[PDB]
Amino acid sequence: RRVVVTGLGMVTPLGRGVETTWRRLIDGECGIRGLTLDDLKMKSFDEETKLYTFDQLSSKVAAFVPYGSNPGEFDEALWLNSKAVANFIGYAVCAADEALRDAEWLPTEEEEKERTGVSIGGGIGSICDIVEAAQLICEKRLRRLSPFFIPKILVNMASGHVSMKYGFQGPNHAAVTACATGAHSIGDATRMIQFGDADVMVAGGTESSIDALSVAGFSRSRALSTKFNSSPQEASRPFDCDRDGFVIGEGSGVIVLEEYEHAKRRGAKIYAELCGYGMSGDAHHITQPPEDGKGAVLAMTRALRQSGLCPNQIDYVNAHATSTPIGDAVEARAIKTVFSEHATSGTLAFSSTKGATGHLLGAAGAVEAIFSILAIHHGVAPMTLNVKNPDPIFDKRFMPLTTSKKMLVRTAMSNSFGFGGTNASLLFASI
Amino acid sequence: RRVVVTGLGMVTPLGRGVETTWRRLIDGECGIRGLTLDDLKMKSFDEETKLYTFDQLSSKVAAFVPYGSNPGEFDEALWLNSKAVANFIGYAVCAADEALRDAEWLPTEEEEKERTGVSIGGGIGSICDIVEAAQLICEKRLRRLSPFFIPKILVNMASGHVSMKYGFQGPNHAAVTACATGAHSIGDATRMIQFGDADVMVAGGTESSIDALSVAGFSRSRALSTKFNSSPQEASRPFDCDRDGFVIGEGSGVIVLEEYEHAKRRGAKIYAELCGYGMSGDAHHITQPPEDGKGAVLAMTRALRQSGLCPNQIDYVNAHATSTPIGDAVEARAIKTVFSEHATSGTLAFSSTKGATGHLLGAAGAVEAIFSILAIHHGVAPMTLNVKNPDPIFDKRFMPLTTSKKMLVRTAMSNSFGFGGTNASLLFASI
Ligand SMILES: [K+]
Ligand SMILES: [K+]
Repeated sequence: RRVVVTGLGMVTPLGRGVETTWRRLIDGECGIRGLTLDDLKMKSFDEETKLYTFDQLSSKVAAFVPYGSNPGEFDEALWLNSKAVANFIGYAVCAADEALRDAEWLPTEEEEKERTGVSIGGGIGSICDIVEAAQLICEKRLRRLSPFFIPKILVNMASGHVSMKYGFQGPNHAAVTACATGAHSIGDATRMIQFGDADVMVAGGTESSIDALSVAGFSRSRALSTKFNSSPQEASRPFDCDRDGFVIGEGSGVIVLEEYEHAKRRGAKIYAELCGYGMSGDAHHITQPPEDGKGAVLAMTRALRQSGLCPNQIDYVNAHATSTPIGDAVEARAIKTVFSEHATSGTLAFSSTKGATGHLLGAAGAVEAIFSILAIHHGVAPMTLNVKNPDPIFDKRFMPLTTSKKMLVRTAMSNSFGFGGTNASLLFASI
Repeated sequence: RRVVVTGLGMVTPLGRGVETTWRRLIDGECGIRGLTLDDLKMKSFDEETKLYTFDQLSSKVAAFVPYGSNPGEFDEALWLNSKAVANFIGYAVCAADEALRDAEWLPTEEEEKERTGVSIGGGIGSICDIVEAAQLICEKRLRRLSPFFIPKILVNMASGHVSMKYGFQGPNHAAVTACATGAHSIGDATRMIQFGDADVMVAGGTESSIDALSVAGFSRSRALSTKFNSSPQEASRPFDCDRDGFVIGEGSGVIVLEEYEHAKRRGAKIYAELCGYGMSGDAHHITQPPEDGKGAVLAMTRALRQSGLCPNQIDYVNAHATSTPIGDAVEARAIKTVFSEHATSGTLAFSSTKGATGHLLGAAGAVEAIFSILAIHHGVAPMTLNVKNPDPIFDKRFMPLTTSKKMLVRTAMSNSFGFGGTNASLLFASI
């Protein structure tokens, strides 16, 4: 059975909603800004502690979702109106609602509901809530501990809330694979529709981990940018010689997947087909990828094999490149190994959009799958921001896009690599 | 493509190793004991705060993995080595090593290593590590934050560590669905092998969340047992009239899934075939299942449909029953609905093993899948512990096993339900 995409939904640092997010992306906007004390998410702590904590953060930049009741903004009064709903859950529900309405899939009949599943995973969940609760132990004020604490920190709850809201009784699933979470969640959902576990799946990823401990943690791992704290708009620069770590972002990406015949029967407009779901493991290091990028090569190759397409048949690649010294170079190297001539000649189009959205972690793979689907749908490939001095590996021919260019895009591949060497590559095609 | 099990590995409150755990389980033993200050995992806190916290805990019972260098014990020196290894990671690696050696699968060939994947998820991760980091904020000592903090809290690292340990470059995945995590991780691995993503998968679940905040959190949610703090071994009593919540347990379950032909060609030992992976969502409440147990019914019915078997062909059912008033009753009604005459005849054998192991959360689904496989392999169905007064729903005929029954077990079903209404049902059969 074939699987197509009939609905898109998302909330990102470029805005709430696919239309607004895509328009701003293409036009070259950036959602990164400088951190403030409010961004620590430490409302339960005194100012002295906030000030101290802020100063301990090496990375002071991030990509935030715009809150508000205005158009293009995420309304917390609408999506975060429950004690059991953490931010990552609200982002997921917000995005899923847009996607479902886009696909016009809000069934009332039990049979349709029973054949609809959910697979939206979260990468970390809600460290903020855990820190607040932990503070209760340090200060001996456990009486404040809420019964909704456990429910709101479980990374699988984003999927639970979406199914409960729409009555979806099909597979209630969640894949958690660090920075690849969004990809595997969509991939697993696709495997489920293929096998027959469901006819419709609402899948994607969500992440809301911009806070004191999250920033301190990733900084301690030396994975975040710190060189451009005074110039945030220049912090995320995938493939650029001056990159020094990724910029933490937040948001969610959700798509509606469904069996091909099912979509045609009801006359739904189809964005594209999901033809490849390549998975692999680096089996190398907990945080660093192999110099040869074998894992990345495997993921992309497996996705190709599954689609029955040759390397030269791929028009666009949305690179994972998070603006990391080693990471970005390894992927560029893997792209050369996989597409060889097709890439070295300049025929292949590829870019990273994290320069604009930042690294959405658990949601990165979902949002980027949406961008890949949209490139095919609109025949426009997004630019890579801040590539002032291309990495030595690139040249006059093999070079990432630095401007959003019009072009026919019948096939698009999106890569996602997370900590622990977990790799996934999603391949989409027009149908 | 058929999928069989060729390797079993586990670390539980009943002992380290399948041999020990199974033996004690069948002999009607229990791994639950009373909580102490040391179990809070609050090494970085003073006595006064430990006492305060302990005093606030309504539930003072839990099931711990036995540590030691003697047979049947978990040697932390062999598994809890690096500073990047949290308990849930160590348990997973330990269990995986036993599962792989049992299946005699430690390939040196790149092809076989590339065709071997890992899918072991964690349900919560390492709360105690976050609590410790949080304390650094309250005490303004963030310079002591470990550079391995992030790698230690990522619930997907278990599959990452296992993969790099054996060089497995197949799909590096993890399914996180609360109490059903172990079941979905195994089911997703099965789908991957069926589709051709890999020929071998090391799948299961792991959990080690016995600490201050985990216990305080679950207690506040009113999900844990509290009336038997003075009689730990009596605290977990699935299907019993005096049940009052589950008992937090820790451990890991890992099995080796293999494509049928691949297993036969290498002359590998085969325990059974995984014939059904039924998934569903209650789409009801965040923590409570529907009175009619429709979700449970759908999950079991789906695994059945997938296997091509009818209810009367099922010999053993390992219920999820965590010793909860509403939960246990709901699943009991669901079982009766699904198997009707096969249940009311008294021939169908069913039981819950959580009275002995406690609720292993993320690992529950995997450990219990192993018990189901072992029931088929050994021809012995595990008893339900502490059923002094059977729930009113039961009678002379329709009654869970209260003694280990020697019987032919050709087929076995294992149910796993988690918060968010996420349901999974795994069906195994001799081959
Ligand atoms: K990507
Ligand atoms: K079970």
